[PDB]
Amino acid sequence: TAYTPLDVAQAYQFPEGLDGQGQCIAIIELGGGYDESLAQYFASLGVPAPQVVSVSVDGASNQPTGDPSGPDGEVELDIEVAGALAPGAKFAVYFAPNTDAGFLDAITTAIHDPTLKPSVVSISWGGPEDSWTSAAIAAMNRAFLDAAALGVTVLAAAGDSGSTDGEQDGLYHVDFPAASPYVLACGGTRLVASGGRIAQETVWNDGPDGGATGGGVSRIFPLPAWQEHANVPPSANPGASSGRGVPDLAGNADPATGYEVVIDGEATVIGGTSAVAPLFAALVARINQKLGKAVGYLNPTLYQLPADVFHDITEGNNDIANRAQIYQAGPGWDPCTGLGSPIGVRLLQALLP
Ligand SMILES: [Ca+2]
Repeated sequence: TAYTPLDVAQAYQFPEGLDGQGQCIAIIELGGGYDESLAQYFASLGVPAPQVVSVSVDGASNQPTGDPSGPDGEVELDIEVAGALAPGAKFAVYFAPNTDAGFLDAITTAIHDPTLKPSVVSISWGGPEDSWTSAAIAAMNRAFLDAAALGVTVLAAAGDSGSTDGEQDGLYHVDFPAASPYVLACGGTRLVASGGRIAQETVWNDGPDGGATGGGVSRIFPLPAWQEHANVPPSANPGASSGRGVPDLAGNADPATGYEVVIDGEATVIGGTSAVAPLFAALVARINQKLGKAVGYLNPTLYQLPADVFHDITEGNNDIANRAQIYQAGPGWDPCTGLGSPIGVRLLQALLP
């Protein structure tokens, strides 16, 4: 199976009549490029190609490498998914070197950008939280904090290597920046839909060889107040305390039921949690447009909303390391899919004045 991004937005009942006009979505990139074949693809979808402007950071810039398996794959997937679904939005793509500094610097640049003022920041890059310097973590978090104060929604993909996050030391790890309490962490599912109805939605897990959604409990960031009613367990690692549970929301990421994109001029099908942050970023822009105001930092509200605002995933696990089924999805918040997939019209309604 394959879907267009529009197929997936209908399953998730995105609000109609809204295309993100008046909103600017920042997308962070740590490599590659795109070619402005993007218009071609949006044409093929029957939607207008939005305005896309690239921004140089720390000397880096829009430079496609030709390899659909390199960063170009991340960049164009990111732009195609949010752009297809928020085509009235303006797209600001910040290119920075793939490092500690560049990543921080691209995020700080976007958030504070006085020309383009994105109201949403989508991120599809990261690494095990335990892999980041102390200083990069703190800096990254204060950047997110600054985003919340400016009414900017920051969304991050939770990872494509299951509960172990590609670390082969035998322990469970969560990815950063999705582990930041100030980020909307986006995990992944396997979606079977049609007629705009969800027939089946389960944890994305294609074992060691095909990826799984990241998800779990942070051993660096404390359980936030607003997560206290979400039955987050302690980290499964020995001795581990209470910590921020990852993720908050989840959506179609299984490449087996993936997104029809064009990458480096080739038609192909792709998944990963990489696509879910751009997906919900478009959701949030349509909502800001309807409301006339940026919703900014959403995690405290989301965990206070009625549960029926979300489609709950309750089956499956994100373990690709062993047979212990860590972690398992369940009724309500769980460490594979968080609150579940958002029901667009219901999320907008809950937030209307
Ligand atoms: Ca659940």
